[PDB]
Amino acid sequence: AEEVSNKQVILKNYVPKESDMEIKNVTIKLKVPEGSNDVVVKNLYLSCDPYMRSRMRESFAPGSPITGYGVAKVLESGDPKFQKGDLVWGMTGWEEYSIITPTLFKIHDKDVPLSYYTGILGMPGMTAYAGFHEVCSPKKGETVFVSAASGAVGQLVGQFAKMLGCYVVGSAGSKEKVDLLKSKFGFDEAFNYKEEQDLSAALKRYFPDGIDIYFENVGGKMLDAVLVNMKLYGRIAVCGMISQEGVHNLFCLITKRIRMEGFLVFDYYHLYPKYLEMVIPQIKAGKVVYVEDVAHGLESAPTALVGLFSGRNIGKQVVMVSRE
Amino acid sequence: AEEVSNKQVILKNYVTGYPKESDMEIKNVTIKLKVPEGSNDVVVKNLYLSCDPYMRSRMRKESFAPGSPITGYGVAKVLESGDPKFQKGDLVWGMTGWEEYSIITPTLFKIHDKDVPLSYYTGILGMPGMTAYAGFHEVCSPKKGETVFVSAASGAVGQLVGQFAKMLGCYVVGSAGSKEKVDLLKSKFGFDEAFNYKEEQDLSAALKRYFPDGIDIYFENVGGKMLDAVLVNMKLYGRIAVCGMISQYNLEQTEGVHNLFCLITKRIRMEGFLVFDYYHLYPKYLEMVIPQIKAGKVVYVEDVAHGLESAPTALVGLFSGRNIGKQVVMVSR
Ligand SMILES: NC(=O)c1ccc[n+]([C@@H]2O[C@H](COP(=O)([O-])OP(=O)(O)OC[C@H]3O[C@@H](n4cnc5c(N)ncnc54)[C@H](OP(=O)(O)O)[C@@H]3O)[C@@H](O)[C@H]2O)c1
Ligand SMILES: NC(=O)c1ccc[n+]([C@@H]2O[C@H](COP(=O)([O-])OP(=O)(O)OC[C@H]3O[C@@H](n4cnc5c(N)ncnc54)[C@H](OP(=O)(O)O)[C@@H]3O)[C@@H](O)[C@H]2O)c1
Repeated sequence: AEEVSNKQVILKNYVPKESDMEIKNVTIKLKVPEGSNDVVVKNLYLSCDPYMRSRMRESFAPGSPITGYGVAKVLESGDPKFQKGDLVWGMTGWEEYSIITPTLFKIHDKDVPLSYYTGILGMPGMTAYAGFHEVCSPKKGETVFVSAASGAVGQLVGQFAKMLGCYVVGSAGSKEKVDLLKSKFGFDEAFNYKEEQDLSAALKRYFPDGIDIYFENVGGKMLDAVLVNMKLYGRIAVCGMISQEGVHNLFCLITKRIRMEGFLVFDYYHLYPKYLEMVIPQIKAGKVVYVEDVAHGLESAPTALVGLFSGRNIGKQVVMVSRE
Repeated sequence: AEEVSNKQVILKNYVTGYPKESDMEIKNVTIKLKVPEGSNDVVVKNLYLSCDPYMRSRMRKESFAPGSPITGYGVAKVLESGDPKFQKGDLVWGMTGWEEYSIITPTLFKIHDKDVPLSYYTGILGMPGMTAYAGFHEVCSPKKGETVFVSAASGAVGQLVGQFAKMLGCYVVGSAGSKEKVDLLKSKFGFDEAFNYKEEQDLSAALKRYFPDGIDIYFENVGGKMLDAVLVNMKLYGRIAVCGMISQYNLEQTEGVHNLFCLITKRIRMEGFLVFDYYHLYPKYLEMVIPQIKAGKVVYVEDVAHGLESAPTALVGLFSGRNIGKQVVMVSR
């Protein structure tokens, strides 16, 4: 068996600063632990996902590696479904090499950048598809509002909506991102939420006849502003509330007969092949695009993870652990 | 044409905060009971009036007009009709005036079954019954064995929701605002458990005590702090049919709801509805429920105030829980 040096990002203590994490260098024997069905992988890309905050205080353990979604190459497998040389995405450790237990998706199309399987072709892409295509029941010509529209999930939701023939507006936190939403992603309109004194008035300006669908990533005052601007039988897919303050306008659910429904992407993984079958031709035809931020090396991962909760990422924040 | 005095309940003023009796007054006018020339109007004699909580919304500046009669659902007898669909002597329910006699422009529903109390067509056989039916059967997607919580559970809508859920084999708990209403929930309506929300130190602890495995379905009539207590107690894929939020109707600023994050962790569907959208189901409802009423399988409690002069008191009393069951005003006999 190969025995190799293995750099790891370790949680130093419960929580978010760089100094709450630590780089540790250990040795690993690259062998499937005896009698298990484990998979030994070399990690290529690691995703920085907002939900990781919840686990830093199902939680992570101080002294142990951070874990998250990544893209990896299989080195050894005790599981029939995976063999040496396979590329996979799934939960893995923040380290060069991980032993992953049976409790993980094989990658088949290598014609797109591999980092995409942390975003558009990974969990965030599946989240956008589940939330918009399944939860929202969208129809051509409907009006759609996306909060956190320039993030990994939101940038896809808006494009999926444009593909269906919807009118799409997005909210973002800077000029650079607002311009991106319109220039790159093809949103009909977008606005900087930080500049608006009255979010309700802002949405009225962009939606003179109201919002059919709100893809909710934010919550709070933004939700209150959406509620008063919804159309009859409007739908709200509750994906995240990254801002998280009391919500005051829920009476609008009755007068407008709104369905507001939360979901978790892992309930929808049985639809992943269907999602891929839709989105991969669209990527290859340049009809759906994706923007990510890629940091080089594990020694960059502490910086990359912290920077996520102030919107220092543009699209999905990724860490490249290794080239291949 | 018959010429008669017509007492009316007038809205005096738009209302802020809680309504009081003095926000309304009784006026007497003379009118003639005649259909205006070439119109398709119906002249009726009002028999029963519903007091419904949504009327509070209409007291703000759709809304009522100060100086004019209050309007709402009632049961009436047709006296003259410019509409071929309605004949003298017909009994109807639908929107009418808070007065002895009204002129209507025909949905007015024609009542065919009078082997049930006519006052039932303000409640169980009228708009509240239909709300309970559509809200629970359609919006909640209920299944046998599920756990169900109903707020304002002894009221016109809630007392029916709990019975409908029991009939389906659900475990059903209700909250209400007095010992008398709690006893009624358990002894008359067949709720499995019920509690007085005013005597609970912590509503989320109270609900945890009644729903140790969580709540599959919340039929929401109250909003406010109750909704926040429910959210933290919902089961996975739980559903909330948002019917009303009466705890908010008299506030000049609503209370903030803080626990919506639970919609994500628990994958909850929270959906508002208006009974107005479900009237195509009213025949099905009436055909199901009337035989159940006549067979004593579904039961009802209404509170009948007597005379138009009692109507302001009956309406205002909804907001302090003075009604026991569906609040009705008997106009005539
Ligand atoms: N339900 C599920 O299964 C599921 C799955 C994956 C993700 N999620 C959730 O979906 C949401 C978006 O995920 P993502 O991966 O697309 O995140 P992302 O790439 O970070 O986009 C999130 C963005 O939200 C904006 N934001 C941050 N703080 C804000 C605030 N206080 N007020 C308004 N906007 C703020 C930022 O962009 P600006 O520059 O525009 O401020 C931030 O970059 C997150 O809440 C995440 O937890 C849910
Ligand atoms: N969506 C629709 O189409 C539709 C149609 C009809 C009715 N509704 C709504 O459904 C709800 C129930 O209507 P209903 O006709 O059955 O009324 P109801 O329950 O017969 O009477 C109203 C009851 O509200 C409770 N209440 C009043 N103030 C409260 C407060 N601050 N906190 C908690 N409870 C309070 C009281 O009972 P306690 O003594 O138990 O406090 C009072 O008896 C109302 O919100 C109504 O607006 C909706």
